[PDB]
Amino acid sequence: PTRTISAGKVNLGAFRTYPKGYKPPDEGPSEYQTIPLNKIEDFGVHCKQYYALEVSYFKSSLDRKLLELLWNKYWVNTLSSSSLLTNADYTTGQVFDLSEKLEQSEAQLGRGSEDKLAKATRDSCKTTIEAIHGLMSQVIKDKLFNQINI
Amino acid sequence: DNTIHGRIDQVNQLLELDHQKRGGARYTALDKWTNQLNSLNQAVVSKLA
Amino acid sequence: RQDLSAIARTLQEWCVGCEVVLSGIEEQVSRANQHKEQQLGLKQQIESEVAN
Amino acid sequence: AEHLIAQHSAIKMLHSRVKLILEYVKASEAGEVPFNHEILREAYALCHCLPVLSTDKFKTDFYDQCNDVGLMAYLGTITKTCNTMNQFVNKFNVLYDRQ
Amino acid sequence: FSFKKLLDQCENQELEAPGGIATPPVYGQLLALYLLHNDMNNARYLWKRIPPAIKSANSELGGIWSVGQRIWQRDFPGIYTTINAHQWSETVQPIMEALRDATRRRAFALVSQAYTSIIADDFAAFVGLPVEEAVKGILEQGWQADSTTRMVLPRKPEQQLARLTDYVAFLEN
Amino acid sequence: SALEQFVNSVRQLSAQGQMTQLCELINKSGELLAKNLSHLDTVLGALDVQEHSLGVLAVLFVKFSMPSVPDFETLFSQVQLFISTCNGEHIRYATDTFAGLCHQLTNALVERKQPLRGIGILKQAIDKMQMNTNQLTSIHADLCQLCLLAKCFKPALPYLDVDMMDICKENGAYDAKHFLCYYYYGGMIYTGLKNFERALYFYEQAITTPAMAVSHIMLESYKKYILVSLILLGKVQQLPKYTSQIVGRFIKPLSNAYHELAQVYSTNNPSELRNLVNKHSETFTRDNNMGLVKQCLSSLYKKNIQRLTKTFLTLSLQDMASRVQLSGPQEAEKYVLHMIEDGEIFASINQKDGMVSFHDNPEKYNNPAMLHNIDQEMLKCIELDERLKAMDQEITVNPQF
Amino acid sequence: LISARVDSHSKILYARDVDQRSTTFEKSLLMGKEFQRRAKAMMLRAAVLRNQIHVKSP
Repeated sequence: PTRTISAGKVNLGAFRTYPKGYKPPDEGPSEYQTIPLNKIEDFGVHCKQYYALEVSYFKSSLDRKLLELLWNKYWVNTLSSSSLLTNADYTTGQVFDLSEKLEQSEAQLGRGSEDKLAKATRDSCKTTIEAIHGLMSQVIKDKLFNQINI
Repeated sequence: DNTIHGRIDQVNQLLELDHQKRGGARYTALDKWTNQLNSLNQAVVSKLA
Repeated sequence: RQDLSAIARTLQEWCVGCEVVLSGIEEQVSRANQHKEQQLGLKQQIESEVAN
Repeated sequence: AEHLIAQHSAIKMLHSRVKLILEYVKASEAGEVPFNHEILREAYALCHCLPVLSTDKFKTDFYDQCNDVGLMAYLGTITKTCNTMNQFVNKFNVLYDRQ
Repeated sequence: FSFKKLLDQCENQELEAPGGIATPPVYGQLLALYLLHNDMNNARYLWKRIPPAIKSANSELGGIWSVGQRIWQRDFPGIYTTINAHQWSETVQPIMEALRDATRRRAFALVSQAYTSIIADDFAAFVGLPVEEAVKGILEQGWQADSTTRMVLPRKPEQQLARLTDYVAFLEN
Repeated sequence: SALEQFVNSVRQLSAQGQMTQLCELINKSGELLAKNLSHLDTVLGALDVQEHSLGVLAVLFVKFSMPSVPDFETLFSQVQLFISTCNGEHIRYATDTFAGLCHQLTNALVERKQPLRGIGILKQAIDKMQMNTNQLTSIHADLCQLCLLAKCFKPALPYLDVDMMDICKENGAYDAKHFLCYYYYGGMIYTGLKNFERALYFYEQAITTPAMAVSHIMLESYKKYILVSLILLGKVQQLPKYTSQIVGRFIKPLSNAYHELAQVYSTNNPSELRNLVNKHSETFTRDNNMGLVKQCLSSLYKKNIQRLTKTFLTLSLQDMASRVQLSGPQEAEKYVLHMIEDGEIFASINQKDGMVSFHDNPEKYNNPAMLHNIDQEMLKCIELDERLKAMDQEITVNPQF
Repeated sequence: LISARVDSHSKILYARDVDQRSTTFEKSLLMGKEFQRRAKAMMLRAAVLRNQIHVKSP
């Protein structure tokens, strides 16, 4: 839910397990996701014990009609989002994890895996990009409703 | 004994209770991110010679 | 009745405001693509030099 | 491009509503279209609602938000530049140097 | 405003005209203008660049530097005393009055920030104006004046979207 | 006879293909050149005076005598006319004799008297030798040297403020001592303008230079590095691990008085630092840096006043005079007022009660000022990353290992 | 462990509360500055190692 809000895009996955002893095929596209360090070990241990299904969504004819008519008034809610403080704890949690990821990437360069810094850079990029998008909506609101005067 | 969350103002003879709590969790995470980025950039620059 | 124009004078000041914001996005979005594609193209040139 | 499209459509909807109300105002003032004390009175009440939040506390808070995202963006750009510097040095130590 | 343009013009004349050594009235203007911007590092190195021949022939130049010594030592009463000592019309005199006004603004802005409570005589000496004139001016401004102790209590006084798009364009690529 | 042919061979390469033969023509020149070159310079400005004039003038300065009788001033004006509107295009290939000409002009002006105008002309040559984001050309040192002798640092700053990448060589044309001189003289320029941040940076970059033998430029830059670090920072800034071994082996114990100065500075005692300054006064005056050590004494007093902010809020002027060791509240008020004006301390003066009130709250970080500051700092990091992208791309194009 | 300020005029010991935001911003901005200086330094180090600029022994 946290990433859904922060990214402005639904973060959902559908999965099915393999029976004990059964080996998966060559297939496994694996769309990249930032996994926090406290979870990455367990993720890696069990990632090949299941597979991901192709997810799609649907709505009814009435849902279609109602959602267009809902939009005729729901537009107001898009210009009053306030996403930066709704789930503020997520970005802080990610930064808290990012710092330990950067500690590990520093330890990798120290003496002597496959480029932890680039992974950490993509994570910090994603988190920052989401934060700037939040500010973009805030500035847009400031431009529309505050910079008008008498 | 940490039963009462606050402090005493002995001069004005009052008890200033602990209330001022905001989003301090972000600034601590940004603080550790800053420290780790400092040590990392030093270690990255250390590579060349 | 006479000063009614002032209401429109602010409404238009809001309209123009929207008309700026809208165009701003249209431009910024375009720039966000203009950079992306360019970078991709540049990457495709760097990647073509790996064969040499 | 995909993140500001919902805002662009919302602003377009607002701009349409604003234009329709503005055209009603001009039609009433110019004449021919029936004059209404009550509707134009509400349009006057709507005009006086702008700008929304011009208080100093809101300015401090808005700039607090902006500086927080700003500082975060600066630390993020630092991380990316730290990585670009690492790539460059890793390649430089191979081509221009013998490790 | 226009003094900065005359400074740049004098800075060009400093190297274009010589010849080895530049013109003495231009040296005088350059020195006094270097005092006007408070750039004492430029003024000290300009004075030491002057040959002893112009230093002896043009004593008025030494009279301009005598102000600089006081600016370097930060002795305000001495600055106001040294300003009102020499006369060099059209060349140095029209900018010395601008230096006097600038030193007055600098001293007033310093006292307004650095002091809570200051002796009226010290403040008058800091601004150059007499005690009565200074106390009158600050009471008209809004500073808390106190008699007997003779204390003055001073009162301390796309555009955005394009940048953000560039930041995201940087991070995302 | 031969001098009448070479000019005709310059016009043959003019507006054509390669000019490597012209580089060979300047390389050979004529060895035992005659005065006739001056006459050949009368009818030489056909296209843009060409590269021939560079060879002529370079030889004129290579003479080791005259260089153009007591009328050398005419030659100087000719050199000016060669740099100003003449300039050139293929200077990139003729860099050796060009930098050599600038070095000889600099050495001649240093050996003579006042080198003021020499700066004004040199900046143009530099402007035409560098590319766009500026390159570290040898002439950059000469300019500094000239403006360090003819006390005028003001027009030399635009070439010093840029943190230029890649040293311009092209057909040799570069020596380590020119790099060392540029950063040492540049460091002295920034020290003279009291810009201790860039000064410390420049001295640090002058020390980092790889070396097998110890040079006096490195010793003096190291001494001035310690002094500036004691002024700017509370202690001596650690030099990088990639600094030359000769620095820690030879330079460090040679400038022992400076580390002894830092050792006394660390005790936060002004009277003892005063005793040590009086002890090695002859050594400090011998290095010609007496003044920076007085600034170290004043910065120690400033450091002692700065340390009061961490413990006190409202402190008496007499208590400050007793703790910092200034003798009298008058000197304490002077020091505090100077420190507030220079933006070194965040305090206020109460004359009535004779108190100093420390605030220590410059900003709350809600101004747009910080927004513009962060935007500018981020743009500096973005500039740095784009430069690193260009360097990385340039390396990716080059052959594998 | 004492995080206080002494008010020697009125002889009162006031407890010091660290402004979280300002301290975080201050040290982050200073880290960015130190990072930029280290980057300029290594940029010049890359340039000297590329052009082989070094002091010869004899």
